[PDB]
Amino acid sequence: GHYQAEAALLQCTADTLADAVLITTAHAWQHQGKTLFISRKTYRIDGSGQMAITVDVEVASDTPHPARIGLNCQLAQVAERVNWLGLGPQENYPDRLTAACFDRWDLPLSDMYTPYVFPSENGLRCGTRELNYGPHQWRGDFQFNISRYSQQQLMETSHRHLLHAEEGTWLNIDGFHMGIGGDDSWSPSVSAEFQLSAGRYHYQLVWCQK
Amino acid sequence: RRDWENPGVTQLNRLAAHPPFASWRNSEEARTDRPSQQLRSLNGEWRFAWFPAPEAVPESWLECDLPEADTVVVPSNWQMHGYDAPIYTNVTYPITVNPPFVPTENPTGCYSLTFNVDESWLQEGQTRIIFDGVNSAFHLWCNGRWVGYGQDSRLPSEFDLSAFLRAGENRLAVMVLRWSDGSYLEDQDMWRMSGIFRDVSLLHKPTTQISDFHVATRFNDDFSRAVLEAEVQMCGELRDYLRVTVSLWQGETQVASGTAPFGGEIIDERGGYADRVTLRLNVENPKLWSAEIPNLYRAVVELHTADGTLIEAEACDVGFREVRIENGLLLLNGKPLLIRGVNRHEHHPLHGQVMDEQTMVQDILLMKQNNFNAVRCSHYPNHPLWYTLCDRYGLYVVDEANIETHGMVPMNRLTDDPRWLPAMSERVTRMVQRDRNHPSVIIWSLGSESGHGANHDALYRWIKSVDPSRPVQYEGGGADTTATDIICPMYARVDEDQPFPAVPKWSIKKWLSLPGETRPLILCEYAHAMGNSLGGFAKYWQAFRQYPRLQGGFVWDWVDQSLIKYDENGNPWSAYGGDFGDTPNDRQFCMNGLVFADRTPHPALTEAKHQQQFFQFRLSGQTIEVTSEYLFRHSDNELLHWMVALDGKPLASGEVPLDVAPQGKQLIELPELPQPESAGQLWLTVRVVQPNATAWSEAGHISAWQQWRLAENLSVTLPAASHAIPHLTTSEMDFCIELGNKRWQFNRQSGFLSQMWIGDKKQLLTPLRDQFTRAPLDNDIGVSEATRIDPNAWVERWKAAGHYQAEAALLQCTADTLADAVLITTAHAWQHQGKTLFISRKTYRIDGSGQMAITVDVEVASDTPHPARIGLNCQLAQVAERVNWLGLGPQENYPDRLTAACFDRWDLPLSDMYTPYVFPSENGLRCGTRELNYGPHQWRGDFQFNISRYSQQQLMETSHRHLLHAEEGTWLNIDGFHMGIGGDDSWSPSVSAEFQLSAGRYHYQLVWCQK
Ligand SMILES: OC[C@@H]1[C@H](O)[C@H](O)[C@@H](O)c2nnnn21
Ligand SMILES: [Mg+2]
Ligand SMILES: [Mg+2]
Ligand code: NA
Ligand code: NA
Repeated sequence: GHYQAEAALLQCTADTLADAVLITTAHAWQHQGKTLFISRKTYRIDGSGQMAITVDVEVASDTPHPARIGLNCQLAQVAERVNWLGLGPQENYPDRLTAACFDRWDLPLSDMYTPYVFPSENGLRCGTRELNYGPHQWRGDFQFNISRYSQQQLMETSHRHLLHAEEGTWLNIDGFHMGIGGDDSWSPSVSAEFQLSAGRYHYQLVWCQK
Repeated sequence: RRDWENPGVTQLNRLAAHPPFASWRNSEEARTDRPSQQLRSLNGEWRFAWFPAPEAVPESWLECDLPEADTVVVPSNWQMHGYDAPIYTNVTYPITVNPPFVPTENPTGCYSLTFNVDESWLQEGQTRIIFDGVNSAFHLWCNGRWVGYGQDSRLPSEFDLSAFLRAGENRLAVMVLRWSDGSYLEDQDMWRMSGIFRDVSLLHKPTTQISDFHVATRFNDDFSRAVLEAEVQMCGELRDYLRVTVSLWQGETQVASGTAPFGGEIIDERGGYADRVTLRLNVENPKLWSAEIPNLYRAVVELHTADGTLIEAEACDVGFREVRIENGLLLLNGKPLLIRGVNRHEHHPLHGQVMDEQTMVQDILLMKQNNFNAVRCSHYPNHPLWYTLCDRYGLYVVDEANIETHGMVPMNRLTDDPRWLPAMSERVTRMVQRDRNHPSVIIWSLGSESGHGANHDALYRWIKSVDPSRPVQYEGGGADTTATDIICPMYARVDEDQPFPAVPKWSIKKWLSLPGETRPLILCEYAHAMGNSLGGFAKYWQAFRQYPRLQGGFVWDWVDQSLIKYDENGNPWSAYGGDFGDTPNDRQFCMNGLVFADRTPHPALTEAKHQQQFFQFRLSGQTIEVTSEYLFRHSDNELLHWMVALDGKPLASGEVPLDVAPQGKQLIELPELPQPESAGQLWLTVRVVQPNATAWSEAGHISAWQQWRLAENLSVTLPAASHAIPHLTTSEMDFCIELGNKRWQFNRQSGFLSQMWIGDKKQLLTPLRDQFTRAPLDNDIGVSEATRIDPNAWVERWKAAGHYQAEAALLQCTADTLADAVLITTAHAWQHQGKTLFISRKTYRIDGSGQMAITVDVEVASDTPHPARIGLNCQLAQVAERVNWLGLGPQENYPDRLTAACFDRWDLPLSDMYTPYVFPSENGLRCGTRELNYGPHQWRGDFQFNISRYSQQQLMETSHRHLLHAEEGTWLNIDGFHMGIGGDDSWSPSVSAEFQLSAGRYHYQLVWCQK
């Protein structure tokens, strides 16, 4: 029920600090009264205007390990370039990132999308410490992709040529991402060390407008 | 003549070696293995006097006793009585390297004994004396006259005394030299002792006698039919009326018998052996011998006259088993063995190297109960009873020649020298000549750590030629030379290659498939069990299991070679190298055991027991699939015991008998498990139990166990909104958080929780601070010393980068008041010579319910040696009697050594949370702990911890356990992450990459409350 699971709100508080406001949330994702994922966050916005996101996810031991643990959102902005400090320049995933080098990379947006004839998840870059898009900047230690196509659209489209640019830009930021397999394409082939099975996962982001 | 400095003379007038004799004069006695009148022990009180060299022995000592001499027990090592210091040395010879010479100052032991000999023993027949072991060489006198000389301190020297003894009163004089040319061949890694340390006896044989006998068993294709073959040899005057009968009994039934006159078959142009006979008996459906079922038969060899009159009878146990290598596998009775072995030195903490029945029985039961099935005699032939015991209890033995020349440069200097061939050959040939009849001996070994030389090649072939029933192995000169049937490396890693020039240690999985290689691989020494070790043990056993030609190994080693010393109060403490004045020495390197000298198990032993299980399990749906790794036995004394528990609390249990064929499967369906309501993780635990006592275990003995995570219901129900709200008190010095009676002090200048209060009772003695180090284990130290630094060992990389000299520099301390809690945010940087090693960013969150939530986020500089741990520590004032925890236990367990541990609720006395490693190090950690309870305190999270009355600093600074003092209060280390412990070897880094803390950024969270 990973595709069907809906967030239930457990907690949502606000506090005023000396130099910041702190928002504290907690969600459960459930399916048939089974809890799959719990997501405990904090958001810390201070006088500098930086948003310090902290995410703490729990994953039921008996659910099949997730494909990723991350945040997504559709940005209004449509910028021409993408600029990041991390593994690149090409698409790279956890079990396929030896070819990529760590450096400051600047590409056009269309280079962040891989035109696989059969549409799927694509264009992830790993080991990213800084991501720049238009006015936005995310800092931390994550994996991300950024394209004009939602995961939903990719999932529902059987051919690349039938895909259409969505209004705004879809950003996928992941603390963690499952490996991609390949040993074959007819049985589970993602090796154990690239499966998201730790049970509890942590990642922290900082979102500013520089 | 100085025979002890001449390797061409290894004995004078010594009698031919042969298997165990008893010279029974009664068939039944021989059959039932009763004591024999013709075998008298001379063990007991002797007269001994020490000397500094032989030239200092007064010539009167041959003739009559020395008044200065003391009365001491024999056997013994005279080092254990205090006459000189036992020397511990590993590689470097205890003497100057100058072959064949020894030091002029040669500690000489003078043994004498006045004793009776009966009239009937001299009127006719032969009377010999037997010294089962004498270290390292000796001359023998009897009633003043000289008898002979003998070397090789691990095989029995025998001399014919017939013409020396007189009726009634007799006197032996045995001058024993500590050092001889033999000592060049005796460079094993152990204490270097001496004296008459094995049995002494008198054997009376008739003039016409059985002088030797060999037993062999050949089989058909399926082992339903067998021929036993006994060659019997004699000394004395041959006679046309002489006869031999070889009779095979199983228990009390006689299964087969053969009688024949002497006169062998024609062997060449000159005829045959007139003084020999071979008896061939058929045996249908023989009960086959194995470590699984040691079915023994009994062979009686009767020398007697045609008319019926018995002259004498000898006997041995016979196990029907075949040992061969075929298509690259070591088979026993057609089945490919999996060796769960161990090396075992002959060692006792009090008696030195003197062996006894009780200790050997002890060792075997311990080994067997811990799922061992094979032993290697490192590095010498054992006390003779040891083989009788392995024959009967069932252990596969590797019999090793008493040859080791580790100290030489190069290692094969003597073993490649033809002038050393003679000395070496006697050390091999006499081993085979003594031990070839024991079913437990499955493999002969040519010795240890003596490089590779043509002498090895010659002897290897010798064995193959004389005894083709057993494979031959030898490690030296690369572990895969032309002198070994089995690739038997020492400390070869599972995945990692170690490509040393000339003599590389390849990864065992790669080693097998090198171009042209076809033999089986069984490690002669692996998983160095020195102190807190055996990390990475699971990797070997997974590898053994997957690879058919990886057939196991022998762990190093069984028992710590620590000796007993006493302080001023007569209190006993365990001692190692250098503790006797002995120098140069290799300090703690003698204690590599899975057990302490007194046979107390190290935490490492249980890891072995688990990994070496004979039953393998998988879980699919709710089906348990039990797989038997037994080769011959059915699971005829086992029943499976499962239970399902939610965070410690038992929900359901069952009991199903086991009925698996060797190599077979059994499917077991768990009933519908009643799905519980409340949050937490369900855990299934199976364990295999033996309902009945056996020769080796008590009733109810657990032989195997495993766990799986079943369902988990994550926790989704908010904690009920607090009644009260904590109060902050600001101060230029402190932040003080109060709530009810409870108080929390955060020193604003250090940045740590300095003190906690319950009413007016102090909790903390030292404040709660991060810790990124541990007290170096042996595998952390390696071979690094004060005078010889090895910059590559873990302890030294940590030292040089300042991990131990690092001081916390406060970056940030702030307090904030929330709706229902107080929030402290702290930040620290640890530095050294201006290099930031670690950054620690924490938050403490104290709510109305009186629960404190710590959030730790550590950074580690990529270029600093990966830290030994990432955690928190403090000294609690409280000292309680118990420790209660929800996590892996019950015994000590580390990340790369936690497979044997089970998740459950564990209650133990505080004392059991400390492990008395003789050299103290970081110890007692338990992993995957979700809840810890100490007195009033409770910590929750997902962490590792250890808890004791010794600080990390004390354990670090103290050399022996007996010098540790309990400190005020209780020290607690709570690790978010802990480095592995290594142990593939103990002389280079051995912590596998996946167990080093290299992530860079680490996260853990705690909840601290007083329940
Ligand atoms: O416990 C030290 C061990 C032990 O002496 C072994 O017999 C030998 O293979 C060795 N080589 N280097 N260190 N060792
Ligand atoms: Mg000699
Ligand atoms: Mg050695
Ligand atoms: Na194997
Ligand atoms: Na050793």
